[PDB]
This record gives sequence, structure tokens and C-alpha cells, in this order.
Amino acid sequence: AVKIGIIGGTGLDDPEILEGRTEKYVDTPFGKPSDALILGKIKNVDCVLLARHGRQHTIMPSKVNYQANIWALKEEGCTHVIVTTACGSLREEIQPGDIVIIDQFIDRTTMRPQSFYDGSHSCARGVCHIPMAEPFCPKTREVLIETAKKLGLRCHSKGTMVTIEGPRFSSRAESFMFRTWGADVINMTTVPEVVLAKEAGICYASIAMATDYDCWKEHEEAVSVDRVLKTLKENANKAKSLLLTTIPQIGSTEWSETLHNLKNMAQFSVLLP
Amino acid sequence: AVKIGIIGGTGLDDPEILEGRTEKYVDTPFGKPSDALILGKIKNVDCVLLARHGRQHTIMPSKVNYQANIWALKEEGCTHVIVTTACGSLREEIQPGDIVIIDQFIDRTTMRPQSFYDGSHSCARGVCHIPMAEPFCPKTREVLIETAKKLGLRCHSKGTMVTIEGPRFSSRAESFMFRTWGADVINMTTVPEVVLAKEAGICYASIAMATDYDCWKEHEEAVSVDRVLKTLKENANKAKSLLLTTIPQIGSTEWSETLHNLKNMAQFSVLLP
Amino acid sequence: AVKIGIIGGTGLDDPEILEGRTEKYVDTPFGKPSDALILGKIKNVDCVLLARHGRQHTIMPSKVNYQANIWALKEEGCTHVIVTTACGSLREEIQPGDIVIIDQFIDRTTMRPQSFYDGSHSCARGVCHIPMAEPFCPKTREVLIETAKKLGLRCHSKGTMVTIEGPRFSSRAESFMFRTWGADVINMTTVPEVVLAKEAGICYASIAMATDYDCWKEHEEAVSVDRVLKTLKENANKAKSLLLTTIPQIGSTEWSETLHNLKNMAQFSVLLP
Ligand SMILES: CSC[C@H]1CN(Cc2c[nH]c3c(N)ncnc23)C[C@@H]1O
Ligand SMILES: CSC[C@H]1CN(Cc2c[nH]c3c(N)ncnc23)C[C@@H]1O
Ligand SMILES: CSC[C@H]1CN(Cc2c[nH]c3c(N)ncnc23)C[C@@H]1O
Ligand SMILES: [Cl-]
Ligand SMILES: [Mg+2]
Ligand SMILES: [Mg+2]
Ligand SMILES: [Mg+2]
Ligand SMILES: [Mg+2]
Repeated sequence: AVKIGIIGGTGLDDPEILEGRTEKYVDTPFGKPSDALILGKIKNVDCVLLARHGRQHTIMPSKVNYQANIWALKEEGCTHVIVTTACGSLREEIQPGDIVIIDQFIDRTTMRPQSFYDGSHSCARGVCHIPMAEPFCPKTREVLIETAKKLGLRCHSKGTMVTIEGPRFSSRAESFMFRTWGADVINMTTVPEVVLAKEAGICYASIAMATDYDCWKEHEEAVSVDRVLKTLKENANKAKSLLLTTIPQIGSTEWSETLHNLKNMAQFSVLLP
Repeated sequence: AVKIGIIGGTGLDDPEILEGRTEKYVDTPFGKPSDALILGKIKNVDCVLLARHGRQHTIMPSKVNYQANIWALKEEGCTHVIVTTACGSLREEIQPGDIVIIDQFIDRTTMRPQSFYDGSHSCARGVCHIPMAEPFCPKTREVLIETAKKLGLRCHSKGTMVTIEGPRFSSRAESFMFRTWGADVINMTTVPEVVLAKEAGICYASIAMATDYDCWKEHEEAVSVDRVLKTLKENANKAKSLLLTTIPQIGSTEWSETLHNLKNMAQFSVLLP
Repeated sequence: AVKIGIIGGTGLDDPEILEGRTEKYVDTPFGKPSDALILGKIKNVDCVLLARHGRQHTIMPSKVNYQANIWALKEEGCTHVIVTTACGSLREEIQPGDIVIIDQFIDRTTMRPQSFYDGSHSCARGVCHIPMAEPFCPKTREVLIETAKKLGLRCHSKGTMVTIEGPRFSSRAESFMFRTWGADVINMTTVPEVVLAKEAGICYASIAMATDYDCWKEHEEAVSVDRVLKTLKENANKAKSLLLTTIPQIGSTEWSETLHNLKNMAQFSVLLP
């Protein structure tokens, strides 16, 4: 019974990838999601699409309701969440237009709730300490990696995403610092989205698309809103094709054991009185 | 006139270490403490015990009322605060079950008030900039170190605690990063507890107990709630014995000069109009 | 039509540098500024002075209304904002009393709005991602540097400011860590002041004055409120003279192209629906 949540990021807020589309606005105990859920199918696989920033990109990264978004997808029955995220490259070999199937993060966010279990919601009682050693589902990641290869897409098989609070871009001193820390790409949205997915027992993976070299690299176009959007206009089709081709493979794979183990990890992370 | 505040952490929320126990719920200008104060004695030394997370461990690290807890202990007349804190080890030589008498911290918290002087409480007026060069009382630390030796306990005489916001555990990229920064142990509660104690002119020290190797070290059991609680079940007695044996020594030592200097540092850190 | 906003920091809250002073309390959509605007002149150049902490230094760094302060200065017609900031030195060669014309920052703040565009103010609609590759105006910085030389003042031509949340000073482990990161000076106020200035299309520069060596350097007086204020009492005249001599030079320079480019950068950083 797989059902794939898709969270569309910058330049991919509402990708025309689902057949048999039906719009459904929902509510959650953590408030309204960013926008309507878009229910549909890719081949015979049920999907639920959601614009991270709203379909008109009106919500800045700090104000995205990550709890509501993940809650809504889980409540709709999603077993997996595969997302897109635009990002800056911190490595020469990760070129604008490249995809990075990230496997780690470094949190630089400051303003964001990272748990459903805040002691104020009867829907999630207790104190939850979710493990983050392996934040992304390696089985989903492996299907994304193999599919990118079949599509002939420049794709990096791992990567560490530094997530900054924003909405400003980083200073040059910060950009260089993140490089010394071993971060490979930079964005504003991976945390706490990945964390809440893990608490929900969902297989989560991220299609990171490099759009710029932040501001560390000489003789490159400086990061700006226009530069990010231009790179996505040129390359977003690659993410769309990757989703379209990956999802049927996920639908034909066995997931019960993977999902059971995630459910157990999430369940045993909650300390009750 | 020494009086010892004891803040019990994970696996030590309400240790049966006090004789002549009396429960006392209090209020403060910063709200209610985590739980009732437990008044009692160790030998002839007055103590005040307080569960950091509540005695049923119902309060997550971000939501702990650090201001109320420290305010309540100070108002009850505590000259010292000695705490327990479970932690992950970031160093091969700090094994689960080891005690670390930490002497430094690196703040990674984001959500927490760190001062009594926020411009909104008539009980603490002015702008306070407390020094943090020596965050922990070295005289109290030295008694803990010497007592641990007398007890034959594996104990490290110093250490830098990185305090993360939580409630999630760290990613592997974060865990490795904290190691490059020179942090020795990792927790979610040292900051701002140590900071507020200093503002209150209290001699503060911390008994850190390693419960796991976070997620950096191969061929070790991964950090999880169950793994932390299991290690504490096995080793909490060591912290209990250390408190029981240390406190009488503190009670027989001269503290007026130490306390006067702390009072002065706290007093001179407040800039009034 | 240049008009110079001056934000006075610690030890320089209300410097007697303006002729023809008129006090003007204003309001903004983000609340009240720290204090009254002080309108006046230096030679024939219009200025607007504002105490960052209030003229009685009653507002701690976390509670400073950076949005209101920058909004008020922009609304009064300021083309430039030149500020003073006291700071700790993280480098042997930056001595207490030295000026540093900082050119980069590393953000360690956690509690502060960094944008006017938070989705809640009709005065600033949209999602704004301001570039921070060059956070400070290099043309203003160059005039400050050349003027400091003409005055014979010990002045460093660049520097990376780490801005901590405060109000506590850093621990020793933190102080050493910031040195490994390549930060040169440390304060509590550069972020988000510099960020909001950029969003407002204002030429912003900072006169950083070292007052101490934080707590990393042996055989120096430990940072404290008294030590900072003492160094500023001795050296604040240098910042005052630098402002007084710089501002007339700014007034006689051509700025239309510089200001146009800043306006464009700010304008194109806003994504509308
Ligand atoms: C409409 S452009 C801004 C959006 C794109 N997001 C990702 C991103 C691309 N390049 C980045 C960089 N150099 N640093 C941090 N983030 C990013 C961030 C924001 O949501
Ligand atoms: C009921 S277990 C979770 C509680 C124990 N606290 C300390 C701690 C042990 N191991 C840690 C690690 N690897 N990283 C961060 N913190 C810790 C954190 C939390 O209050
Ligand atoms: C009244 S003294 C405190 C004020 C001076 N500000 C700057 C500063 C000087 N030395 C610093 C250091 N070692 N670390 C961080 N900041 C500073 C901070 C605060 O507003
Ligand atoms: Cl950080
Ligand atoms: Mg290849
Ligand atoms: Mg030994
Ligand atoms: Mg915060
Ligand atoms: Mg010189």
C-alpha cells in the first residue's frame, strides 16, 4: 500500500506530474499546511503533492509550517515523502543543474519547531528524542540514484546539506566556514522537514538541485533570487523526470520491513510519564 | 551557611538521596519550576532537590523553565547548585558510564532565554552581561573530582559540553563536526542552566554521565532513548554515591570568599540607566 | 542628496557630534525605535543619530528593535548608515582601542528577525532573499579607512565580526572556536542590523572598536561590563573624530550609481506571487 508524498520546492512549487488531479485543502492540529494537497497518480501509484512555499511561493522558509505539512501528508496515508529542494553548491564538482541525493545535514536554523511533541498537543503526547544518525531513507535514496543514472543525469550519490535560517543568503565568511565544516550544499528548508518526517515514521528522501555556487567561488555569477530561478527554469525538467521515473519503481518494491523498522524507531523515541 | 541545590537529570529525576524529605511547590516571577522542590538533608547539610524534567520526565529540554528553576533554588537560599546530566561521548576515552566534571560549554541552543534581565521583570532590572570565561565553580569541581577518585569511579577531570537544542539527537555530520570543534560530550540542558546560575551568584557544577557515543563511532550501539535509559539504569548509582559523598565535604569547607567574588561578578555585570 | 544615519553603540549612545540638534520620536510598522531620532548636521551634511540601546542604554542586544531602527532611518531619508559597535578582539594584533572597518560577519544569533518581509506587514509584501556576499558598503568603508589614516588612528582595513546572541559573554571554548573559524572580532549587534540595512537599500558601514580580548588571551584583563566601558571611556573620542571627519567627505562624493545598484539589488531580491 505505498502512497508517495511529494513536496515541491523553489521552481517546482506545482509541477504538472500527476494524472487524475484533485485539490484537497485540509487542517491539522498544528495549523494549515502551506497549500491544498493535490491528490493524483503517477502510473498506478497514489501520490499527494504539496507546494512547500504555497503554489504562488508566498511563504518564506522560516514561516513554512513544517509540522502541518508533514502531519497532513501522514494523515492522508503517505508511506514515503520525496521532496525537491533548490540549493547552493559548496563544492567545485557540484555544478548548477546537478542533482545531489543528500544523506546528511548540518542544522544552522534557529526559529523552527523540530518536533510534534512539544507538550501542547494531545495528538502527540510525551517527550520524543528521534535519532538522526541516518536522517534520509537509504532505500529510497538508492532508487533515486539508480534512476538518475538510467536518465543520464549528473547526480551525486551523497551529500551534506547545511540548512540556514534565512531568508537572507549567507555572508562570504559564512560560506567559506560551511566549506571548512564539510557541507556540500546549502539551503533553507531541509531542517526541520526531515526531522518531522522521521518522527512520523515516513521514508523521506530529498532531490537537491544545485542552482548557484553561493558566494565562495570566483568567476561565477553571484547567488540571487533571479539567478536561482533562472537555473531552475533551465533544469527543473530533470527533477520532474526523476520523480516520474522513480515513483513507479518505488511502487513495485517491497516496503513492509523498512516501514515497520521506521515505525518502531519513531515509537520507541517517545518517553511517556 | 551552605545549602546545596541539586538538579536531577535523565535517569536521576528524583534520586532517593535526601533524609527528612518535605515537598514544597513554589512560584517565581518567571513561572513555575519543573516540579516541587524537595527539601532535605545529606548528613547535616541542607539540600534542595529538583527534577529538571519533572519527576515523571514530562518536560522536554527546550521547554524546561531554566529561569524559574534557578530562581526558585536561589530564593530557597541555595549557595551551590550541583547537577546531573546524561550525555553522549564525543571521545573514545570517555566510555558510557564514565563521569565528566565539565569545565566548558559550546552553545548550540536557539530557543532559550539565557538571562533573568530581559527588561520585562521588575525583580531583575537593567542590562546584564555575565562573564562566561569560567562557567563552572572550580572549587566545587575540585571536590567532585577528588571524591570520584576516593570512590574509585572512572572520572574525567575536565571537558567541553556541546549543548544542542534538541529534542532530536544530532545527525552524523553534526556529530563529526562537534568533534572537530573540540567538544568532548553532548547534551541538551547545560545551557542556559549554567548561565542563569552565574547571574544568580551561585557556585554551579555539573556531574555529566556519558550514556552512549552519539552516532560518530563504529561498532557501538546507536544512541536512542532506550540506550540512554539502559546505561543510566546500570550506572546512576555512581552519580548518587558521588553526590552523597561530595556534599558533606562541601558542608565542611569555607565558602565566604568564593561566594562574595561570585556575588560581585554578578552584581557588576548589571548596567543600570 | 546624502543624509547620514548614525547608530551609536555602547559607550557612544548619544555622542555630542551634531550641530543644530532636534529630537524627534517616531513610530514604524515594526514598532518604536530604540529612542528618539536626533536630527542635526556635521558641517553642511544632514544626519540622523539614534542610540542603538536607548540613550540610557536600557535595551539589551536581543531586544533591540533592529527593524524599527532601520525602518525609521530609511523613512527619515537616510542614504547611508554608519554605526559604532564595541567588540572583543579575537586576534593579538587587534588591540583594545583599535578600530576595525569590518567587511564580513558570521551569524551566531538565534532570536532575531532578519527581514522586513515576514508575510505580516502590508508595508513589505513578498518573500525577500537579500544577498550577503558583500554586506558592507565598500565605498563608505574606503572613506572610513582613508580618514582613519589621516587621523593617525590604529585601524584595520577589514575584519570578520562574529555576532553572538548574548547577553552573556562567550565561554572560553566558544572564544577559541570562533578563532578557529577565522572571526577577528566579536559583538552582539552587527546581525541583523547589517541585513536590514541591505534590504532597505542603504549604504551601511561599521566602525568596530575593540574593547577587550574576550577570554582567549592570557595575561589580559578578562572581559566584563566594567572593562568594556573603561576602554570606551578612554578611546571613544577616536570614533567621534572619525565620524566627524568622514561624514563631510561622504557629503562631497558622488553616490547616485552606488545607491541605484543597492536599490536594484534590494528590489530584485523580492519574489512576488
Ligand atoms: C527564490 S530563491 C531563494 C530560495 C531558494 N532556496 C534554495 C537555495 C538556492 N541557493 C541557495 C543558497 N546559495 N543559499 C541558501 N539557499 C539556497 C532558498 C530559498 O527558499
Ligand atoms: C531520555 S534520553 C534523552 C535525554 C538524555 N539527554 C542527554 C543525552 C544523552 N545522550 C545524548 C546525545 N547523544 N546527544 C544529546 N543529548 C544526549 C538528552 C535528553 O534530555
Ligand atoms: C556594556 S558591555 C556589553 C556590550 C558591549 N558589546 C560589545 C562587546 C564588547 N566586548 C565584547 C565581547 N568580548 N563579546 C561580545 N560582545 C562584546 C556587547 C554588549 O552590547
Ligand atoms: Cl552554529
Ligand atoms: Mg556520472
Ligand atoms: Mg583514573
Ligand atoms: Mg529562536
Ligand atoms: Mg597603521
